[PDB]
Amino acid sequence: WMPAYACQRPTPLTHHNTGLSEALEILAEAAGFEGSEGRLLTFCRAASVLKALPSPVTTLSQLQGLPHFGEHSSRVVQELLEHGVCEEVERVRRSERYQTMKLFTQIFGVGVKTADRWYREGLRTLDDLREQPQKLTQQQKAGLQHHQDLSTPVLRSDVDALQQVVEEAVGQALPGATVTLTGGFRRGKLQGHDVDFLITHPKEGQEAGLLPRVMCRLQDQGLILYHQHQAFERSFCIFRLPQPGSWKAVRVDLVVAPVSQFPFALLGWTGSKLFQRELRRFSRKEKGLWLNSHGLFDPEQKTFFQAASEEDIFRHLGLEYLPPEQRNA
DNA sequence: CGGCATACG
DNA sequence: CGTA
DNA sequence: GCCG
Ligand SMILES: Cc1cn([C@H]2C[C@H](O)[C@@H](COP(=O)(O)OP(=O)(O)OP(=O)(O)O)O2)c(=O)[nH]c1=O
Ligand SMILES: [Ca+2]
Ligand SMILES: [Ca+2]
Ligand code: NA
Repeated sequence: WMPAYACQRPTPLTHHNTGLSEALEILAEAAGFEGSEGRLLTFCRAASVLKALPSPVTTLSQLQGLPHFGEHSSRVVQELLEHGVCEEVERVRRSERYQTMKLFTQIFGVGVKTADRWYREGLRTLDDLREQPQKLTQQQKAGLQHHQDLSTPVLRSDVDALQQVVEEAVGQALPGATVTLTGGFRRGKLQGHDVDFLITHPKEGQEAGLLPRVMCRLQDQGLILYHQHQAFERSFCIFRLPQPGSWKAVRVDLVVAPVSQFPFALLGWTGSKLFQRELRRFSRKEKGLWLNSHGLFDPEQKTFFQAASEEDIFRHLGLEYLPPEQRNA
């Protein structure tokens, strides 16, 4: 009925169990703030199972036989179904630890480990961080200065203008190179935390050295508020996006892949994050193959699969094809 | 109980 | 350590 | 936290 890996089932962007999945994802996020990747994964997988169901869960017995629902996740759903709230979830939501770890980890340049250290040092607010700026990396200073803009969602309707400026820079850097929108927007999201572009060229090898040339040109056009190099193949930058009478900062990721690897990079960067983790787990644990954003490796034959398309990759792995809009695990 | 995705900057 |  |  319900397979155990998220890559084995369609997961649409919008579904019939939103409130239940959001509660489980709070517990997932809190598990992550405490360093328990295992508990985070189970809560995320349980949430994702609900996203794949064809109708709302209305009674506890509808969880019977679903994967990733044991005593804990089932108790969470039960309380939500009976009372409209789950005490554990609310306790997490209002905890000082959760709220502060959430605030700090949302800063670009701050991960769970840094946030945790700052929390143990007694820091609680962004103004706390701004008072001692000498303790911040350059990346964190930019994340902190731009935090307000970066906390507002990027709209799908912003994306086309941004893709056009990136295409112009890419075209000058390397005529014939292409720009593909990936990430959540390619899965159909109408808003997202950042924009993801995948760049390649139809002649294998021509893309080598491309990304510094692209970044230089965008920086010369005045469009880059931050990037790490202001050789590489991924750039995590903050872009100047036009707005009425002004502009806002937005996060934009650029990645370059050779065309031979483009299907693997397209698959990886289109996500969702849980979908890719589950796909790589399935590949390795069920098929004996090692998957990443560069390729698919058979460690017995010591050979890489060639792929001309995402469809090829699903077929290699023995999985029914899922379009990007059904990869919202 | 072991395992939990897999990279690059 | 950060990032995807 | 859950699966196998
Ligand atoms: C963060 C992250 C992303 N990815 C891949 C899959 C993600 O869909 C893709 C883009 O990363 P994100 O931009 O972080 O996620 P997103 O585009 O799906 O969500 P949003 O709309 O909020 O911006 O990169 C991983 O494979 N592993 C990770 O840890
Ligand atoms: Ca994104
Ligand atoms: Ca991104
Ligand atoms: Na962060």
